[PDB]
Amino acid sequence: MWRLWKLYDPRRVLIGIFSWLAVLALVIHFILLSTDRFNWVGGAAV
Amino acid sequence: MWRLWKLYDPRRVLIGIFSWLAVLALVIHFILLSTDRFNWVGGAAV
Amino acid sequence: MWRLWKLYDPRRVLIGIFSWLAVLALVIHFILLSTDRFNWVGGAAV
Amino acid sequence: MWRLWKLYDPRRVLIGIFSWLAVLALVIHFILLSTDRFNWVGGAAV
Amino acid sequence: MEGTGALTDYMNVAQMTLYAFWLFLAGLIVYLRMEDKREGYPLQAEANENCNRTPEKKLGFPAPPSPKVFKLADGRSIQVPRAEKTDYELNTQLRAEPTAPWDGAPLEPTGNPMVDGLGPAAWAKREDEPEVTHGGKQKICPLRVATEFEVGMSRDVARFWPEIDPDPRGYQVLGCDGKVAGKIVDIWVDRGELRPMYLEMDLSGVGSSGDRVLLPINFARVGYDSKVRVNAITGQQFTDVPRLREADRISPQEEDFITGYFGGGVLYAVPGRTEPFL
Amino acid sequence: AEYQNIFTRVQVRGPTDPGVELPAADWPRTKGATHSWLLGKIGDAQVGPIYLGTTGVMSILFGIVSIVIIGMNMLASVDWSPLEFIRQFFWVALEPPPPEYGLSLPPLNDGGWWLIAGFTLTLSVLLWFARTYNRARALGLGTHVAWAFAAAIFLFLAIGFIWPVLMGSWAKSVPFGIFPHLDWTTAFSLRYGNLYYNPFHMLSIVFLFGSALLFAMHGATILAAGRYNAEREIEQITDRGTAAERSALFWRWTMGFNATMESIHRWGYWFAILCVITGGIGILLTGTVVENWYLWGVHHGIAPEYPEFFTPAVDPAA
Amino acid sequence: LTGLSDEEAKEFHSIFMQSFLIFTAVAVVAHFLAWAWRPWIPGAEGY
Amino acid sequence: LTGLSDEEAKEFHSIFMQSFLIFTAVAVVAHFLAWAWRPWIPGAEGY
Amino acid sequence: MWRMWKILDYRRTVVLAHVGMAVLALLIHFILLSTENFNWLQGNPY
Amino acid sequence: MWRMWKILDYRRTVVLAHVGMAVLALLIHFILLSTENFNWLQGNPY
Amino acid sequence: MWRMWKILDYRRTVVLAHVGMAVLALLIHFILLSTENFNWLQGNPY
Amino acid sequence: NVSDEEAKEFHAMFSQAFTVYIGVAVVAHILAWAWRPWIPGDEGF
Amino acid sequence: NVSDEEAKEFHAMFSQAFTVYIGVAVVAHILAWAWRPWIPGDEGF
Amino acid sequence: AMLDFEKKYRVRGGTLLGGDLFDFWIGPFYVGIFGVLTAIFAVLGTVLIIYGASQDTFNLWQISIAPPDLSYGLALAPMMEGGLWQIITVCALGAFITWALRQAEISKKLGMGYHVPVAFAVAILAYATLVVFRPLLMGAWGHGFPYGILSHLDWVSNVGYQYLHFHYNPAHMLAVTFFFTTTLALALHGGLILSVTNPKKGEPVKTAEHENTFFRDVIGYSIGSLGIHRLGLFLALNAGFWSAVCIIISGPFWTRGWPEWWNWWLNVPIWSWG
Ligand code: BCL
Ligand code: BCL
Ligand code: BCL
Ligand code: BCL
Ligand SMILES: CC[C@H]1c2cc3[nH]c4c(c3C)C(=O)[C@H](C(=O)OC)c4c3nc(cc4[nH]c(cc(n2)[C@@H]1C)c(C(C)=O)c4C)[C@@H](C)[C@@H]3CCC(=O)OC/C=C(/C)CCC[C@H](C)CCC[C@H](C)CCCC(C)C
Ligand SMILES: CC[C@H]1c2cc3[nH]c4c(c3C)C(=O)[C@H](C(=O)OC)c4c3nc(cc4[nH]c(cc(n2)[C@@H]1C)c(C(C)=O)c4C)[C@@H](C)[C@@H]3CCC(=O)OC/C=C(/C)CCC[C@H](C)CCC[C@H](C)CCCC(C)C
Ligand SMILES: COC(C)(C)C/C=C/C(C)=C/C=C/C(C)=C/C=C/C(C)=C/C=C\C=C(C)\C=C\C=C(C)\C=C\C=C(C)\C=C\CC(C)(C)OC
Ligand SMILES: [Fe+3]
Ligand SMILES: [Mg+2]
Repeated sequence: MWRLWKLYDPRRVLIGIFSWLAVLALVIHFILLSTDRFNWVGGAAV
Repeated sequence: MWRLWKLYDPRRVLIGIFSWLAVLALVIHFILLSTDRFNWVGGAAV
Repeated sequence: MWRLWKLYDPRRVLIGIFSWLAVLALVIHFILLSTDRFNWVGGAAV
Repeated sequence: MWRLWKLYDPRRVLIGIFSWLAVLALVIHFILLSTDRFNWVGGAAV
Repeated sequence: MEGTGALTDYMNVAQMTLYAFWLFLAGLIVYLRMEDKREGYPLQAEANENCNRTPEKKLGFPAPPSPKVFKLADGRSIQVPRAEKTDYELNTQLRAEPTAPWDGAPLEPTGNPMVDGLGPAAWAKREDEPEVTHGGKQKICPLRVATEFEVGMSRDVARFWPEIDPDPRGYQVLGCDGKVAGKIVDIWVDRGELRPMYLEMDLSGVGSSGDRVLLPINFARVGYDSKVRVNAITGQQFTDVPRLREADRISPQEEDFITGYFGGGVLYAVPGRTEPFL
Repeated sequence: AEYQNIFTRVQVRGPTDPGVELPAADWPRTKGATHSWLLGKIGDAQVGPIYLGTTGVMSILFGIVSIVIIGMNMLASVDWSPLEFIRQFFWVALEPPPPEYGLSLPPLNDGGWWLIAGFTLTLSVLLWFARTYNRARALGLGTHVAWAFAAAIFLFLAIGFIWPVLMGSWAKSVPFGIFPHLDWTTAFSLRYGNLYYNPFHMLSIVFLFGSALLFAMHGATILAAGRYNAEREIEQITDRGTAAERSALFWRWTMGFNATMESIHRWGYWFAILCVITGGIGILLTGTVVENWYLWGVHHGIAPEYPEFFTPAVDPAA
Repeated sequence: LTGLSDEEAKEFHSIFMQSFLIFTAVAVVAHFLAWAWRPWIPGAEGY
Repeated sequence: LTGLSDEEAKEFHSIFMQSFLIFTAVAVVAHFLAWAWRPWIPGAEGY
Repeated sequence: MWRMWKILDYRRTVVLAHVGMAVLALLIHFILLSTENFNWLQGNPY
Repeated sequence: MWRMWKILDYRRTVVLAHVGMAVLALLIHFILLSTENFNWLQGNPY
Repeated sequence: MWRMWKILDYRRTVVLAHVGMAVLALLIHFILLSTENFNWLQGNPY
Repeated sequence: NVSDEEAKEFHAMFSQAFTVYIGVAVVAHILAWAWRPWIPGDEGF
Repeated sequence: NVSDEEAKEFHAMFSQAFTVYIGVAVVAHILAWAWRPWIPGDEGF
Repeated sequence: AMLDFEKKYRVRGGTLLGGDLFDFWIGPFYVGIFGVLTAIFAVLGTVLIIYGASQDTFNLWQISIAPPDLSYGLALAPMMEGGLWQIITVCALGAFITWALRQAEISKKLGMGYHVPVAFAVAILAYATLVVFRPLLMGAWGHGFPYGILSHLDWVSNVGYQYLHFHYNPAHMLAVTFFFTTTLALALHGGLILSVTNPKKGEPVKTAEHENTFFRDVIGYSIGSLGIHRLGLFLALNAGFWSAVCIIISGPFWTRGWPEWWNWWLNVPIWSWG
């Protein structure tokens, strides 16, 4: 699987992953905020 | 019927089929969801 | 302070200052005309 | 940590810092002016 | 504030989606600004512009990106910004003197600015090899060597209503003062854009009938009276228009020389053009 | 008295151009290409040839079926009268399903023809995207034009397909008509409280107005620098001439900053697609996460407050 | 024609038919399960 | 100035830290004055 | 008729037929779905 | 983990980290300000 | 603190200071005019 | 292109700034938790 | 760059204006506070 | 600081007024006499706007400098009842006109044509239609739009609905078509240039023959490198011009609902069919 890094630039892949992780982490955190159950700052009661 | 690949690029046919299969599968799955009978995620009763 | 003119061209500062003074004089005269107490042509009473 | 001034041009860092410091100070002062508790020139009671 | 889309007591999805685009737009503006700085950067800060009295390179915000490499069809790779174009600009000695010693003062040309290359007469450093088309033919070429081209898009229009489909070959060339400089003897066409780029003309009116010179089509007013009027330069100034190294070919450098010279006449053709209305 | 570079005065006609040769797997181009004097006044005079490939032909077939379905329903709506069709040309349409059908398949004459016409039109634009994509690749170009078109399709699909699906009814989608789809545009703004207060509608307008502004600037700049062969922009990008220098210097001296010959096309490219991308996003947000854009604007403190000028109306049913 | 010889074309054709048949074989089993769940051919009175 | 030496970089940093500390110290004094006016950390019940 | 392929290009004709029949097959299936008597998913009485 | 600087340009990363953390820090402070339980300026009951 | 002018160009800093302070001086004067207790032109009771 | 020695020097000043930033951030979160815990219970805050 | 003398000359020029500008600003603020203090109490102004 | 090729262009002359007195650069900006005028007008208008903000609110979106009432007619209003809007309007017109005149001097100094100032004059014409020409024809300066980011959107909304359906305005339909067409033309032109000069990685930069071939392959016609810039300027300027036409005929030349304007089409004797 190490051959992958000769097909693709390691820097380019890492930036793509890190940007993907950042955007996904923001989306999930805000998805939880939209829900009533998982809004931690809202202090809802389950 | 092997002379098709003499006439047609095997790669370009494969993209043609894959796009047709992807579009058709999405449309058929969407139509079933629109129905009140085959909407499996909606769990409608017969 | 006379060495300031060894750094800035006299003409460019004269244009800058005269433009600033023209703008500032107009703004203050106009701001006074907006206020009733200092609208001399408006002639409001104290 | 002093190597920061070798990697970066000190002039560009100072402008970058002072741009942030000016903008941040303006943002914070304006936010306080928008509140009722900390709007000092508004003069609102607690 | 309740309902779908709510994120907090005040924040909602449409507000956060908007701030997501503000972040994307700010990043895009930075990227676009960096793309703007691939020609002409870093800035040359001349000695009179600084208190340290030494020339400096200024990057600006955002700083210029890494150099860009263009692969050319002939088999070359050119790195942008080009080294020789910058090297030429920062090594030539202008035949002009600033009107005042401080930075921002305009330059006053000493010699003839039209031939020295100052202001509107300035030319860029370009390659001296004439361009070629994708097929391999000479890109810009006169009609004599490019026999597949005929003047006039429509034969019927050029035949029965020749005013709006003119054939300027054989017309007279008039300067900005009405001086008859010469006569058009050929049309140069671009094989890539299929357009007349230049009007070759003899200098019979102000020189010899065998001296050829190129008049850019965008500097020429082709009238309905078998005349071509050049408001850019005086009829006598046609004699100093830069000449082609080869009589049948023109290079990108030569194109800048010729268009630069005629552009120099916007300010320097006659006395008073460089002066204000009042 | 100077040449304004508005119309081409002298024209030259060579042989008709077959075009750059394609790889030996694409369909032959058509053999019909002519030269028009009128089009040569503005730009290139050659009309044709055109490429017809697999995706190009299939897109036409889907597009024709969409246009036939729309046209026949329009003609049937005026009782097959060509005279009434001309009279009602701007008013006729193919109406979407009524709200009672939701996202299900409606009967043909109760929104079914609309859904079929919308489906085939979507297929034709999707295939046209692939056609534009393949033509750029066949000539060895970038796919910027195809992706700019894909951004347009996003707003097309957001308005007509994605947003109605999110709302759960085909009725919210737009009819195939001239004045009827303007009525949909207005009713959309009326229903959701003044779409002027949608921030992405504001942004989409910024880039729409900025696109016309940019092309006005760039078009005028290139025409003004046409004396120095500025319209040959590829050469000016790989080999910066004086036209690129003057164009860059014109705007630098004007507004302090400037682009390059290549970079101004990036600015114009992104302004055009951001107009359509932000527009699509704003349409997706309304109805789904914002009910009333004015009330949302009041909530975020952007709605201006006006002093009294009249006696305010009071709702009798309040 | 494309840059394929007879052996290349015949080699592709065999794999194409195998891939088509395996794809169709899965699709048939999928439809048999779907029919077992809910048939999609109604009678004269409907479902 | 762009290619600073180690000695000049070290001396720039020393002044940079002193200037930063003075700027911070003035800010901290400002915050104690601001806290005396109206505290900005509410209790459980609020202000 | 075997001589049809000396007039029409067989390579292009096969593609035209396939994309052409794709449009027609999709259209007819959609029309039947948009009718009460032949929507097999809706299963209306006949 | 110092090999991260052969793949990533350190000078570019530090500037991007500061700008990225400025954005994140401003966002999170503003998220707390939009809430009622954690808006320290308003001081709602907890 | 004369070492500042070996780093920052004194000529451009002075112009930056004057323009920047012009905006700030106008901004603060306008802020006071917006208030009730510090608008000297309106002269509301303190 | 960039040697090992510069990578060590880049990482040394990176680790120092990371440690100081993380150290202050941890204390800030402890102070924020002491003010108002942000994880609700079953019945809320 | 600039010499020690030119840097000191600039700073002497800067110190003249800074003192006068801060002196007027300080006097202006003393007068402004004597007119209407801008820090409200718990009951307001 | 200057671009590395900028030095040979910073020459003297080309001004319309001011001449040697104002012919200089401050940083990258050319000043000229009209630069001093446009700076004076710009700062004066902005500071007056900020003063108007101080008297109402400092919220960036809610700042609004509203024109006077229609009851004032063409008379100058008191400062806080629309007079400030009138002063800012003449400052903005002065700023815009001096801006285009400054571009003319820059165009002449660089040997360029006056296409940019003339194209900008179309935008100035549209603005002058909104605040001068249409208010003059209707007889009151109060018909102009307020100077506010969000308040002038309410003005556009209400003015558009004064004719009950502004989409049916024929000149507005044409102007919108030009606006939509120019951004389509811009996306095509911007993309085509980028596609040629930034092709698939590895391939060389393509030529002008590829540009013509691509669009003739897609739609069967290519307008050329010169035609597209003429077309882009044409579409953008017609968008500007027909925008002015659509608003100038709304109220001075049409007081009814815009859909009613199409009644002439419905009564054409050719296709009345009744
Ligand atoms: C009363 C009316 C409302 C209003 C209601 C709406 C609604 C609803 C919408 C907009 C949208 C927009 N509005 Mg608005 N808008 C208002 C007032 C304005 C004003 C103004 C000065 O008053 C302006 C400048 C705008 C401008 C805009 C644009 C920014 C945006 C449209 C972008 C676009 O180019 O779409 C045109 C381009 C497309 C739709 C994509 C085209 C691509 C497809 C693929 C084309 C296929 C062609 C096809 C194959 C041809 C053959 C088909 C057959 C022949 C049938 N609006 C007021 C507030 N507005 C749109 C938007 O994006 O919202 C944010 C939108 O949905
Ligand atoms: C006097 C010296 C300078 C200074 C010199 C340095 C040096 C040297 C470094 C820092 C670093 C940091 N400094 Mg500092 N810094 C100063 C004082 C401060 C102050 C302050 C209040 O005084 C703050 C809040 C900060 C904040 C920060 C953080 C951005 C970072 C903390 C460690 C870290 O790596 O984050 C951890 C988090 C991340 C690494 C990722 C954060 C993700 C965010 C959301 C987006 C980042 C995008 C990412 C960079 C993408 C990379 C892509 C490729 C580059 C292409 N600095 C002063 C002004 N600072 C370090 C740093 O930034 O390294 C990267 C570092 O090496
Ligand atoms: C006598 C000849 C000249 C003159 C010669 C000099 C000389 C020599 C010097 C000055 C300097 C100054 N002069 Mg002077 N000056 C003159 C007469 C005046 C008069 C007057 C009415 O007579 C005034 C009010 C001033 C004012 C000033 C100050 C700008 C400055 C001193 C403060 C300082 O050190 O700033 C320092 C503060 C900064 C550098 C911070 C920069 C601020 C940045 C721009 C951030 C501000 C952001 C802003 C708030 C944004 C607004 C909000 C928006 C909504 C975004 N001068 C005359 C015209 N003057 C000194 C100077 O400028 O040094 C730098 C200096 O050396
Ligand atoms: C109820 C609302 C109505 C409607 C009512 C109106 C009204 C009222 C108007 C329009 C106008 C327009 N409408 Mg409409 N319109 C509607 C729906 C739409 C839709 C849509 C998708 O539904 C679209 C695309 C449009 C599009 C349009 C355009 C044709 C036109 C706006 C462009 C323009 O005026 O250029 C003109 C451009 C300018 C005037 C800009 C001027 C530029 C100046 C000279 C320069 C300023 C420089 C600046 C100060 C610099 C700042 C400082 C620097 C940044 C530092 N409308 C709905 C149905 N519409 C306007 C129009 O055509 O009038 C001209 C107009 O008045
Ligand atoms: C960035 C967003 C902007 C944008 C971009 C954009 N549009 C694009 C593109 C791009 C980048 C393309 O590449 C593509 C194109 O081809 O441009 C030339 C296109 C395009 N944008 C178009 C339209 C369009 N764009 C619009 C908008 C916009 N386009 C935005 C403003 C709009 C508006 C405002 O509503 C419209 C209407 C098309 C002209 C074209 C996409 C063409 C397409 O999808 O074709 C297939 C669709 C059909 C309906 C098929 C039609 C088939 C014919 C009816 C056949 C005729 C019969 C017969 C074959 C003819 C011969 C007759 C015989 C008798 C001989
Ligand atoms: C006519 C075709 C399109 C066009 C063309 C066009 N615009 C142009 C040009 C051209 C050719 C320029 O050369 C010129 C330029 O230099 O652009 C960079 C410009 C320009 N078009 C601009 C903006 C602009 N163009 C617009 C529209 C358009 N411009 C058309 C769609 C719009 C819209 C639709 O809203 C705007 C906002 C500027 C970036 C610039 C001209 C800038 C200028 O003259 O600035 C002078 C200095 C100032 C700071 C202005 C101060 C003015 C007043 C003193 C204060 C403000 C008064 C105003 C009434 C406030 C209004 C606020 C509310 C409406 C929110
Ligand atoms: C009689 O006429 C003849 C035959 C002679 C020819 C004449 C034809 C004429 C005159 C045609 C006229 C056409 C006109 C005027 C058309 C006007 C069109 C306009 C203005 C359209 C504007 C907007 C329309 C939009 C945006 C529609 C969007 C619809 C979409 C995106 C639909 C998507 C639908 C999908 C994807 C369907 C999916 C089906 C599935 C399977 C998912 O459903 C279960
Ligand atoms: Fe261009
Ligand atoms: Mg309707």
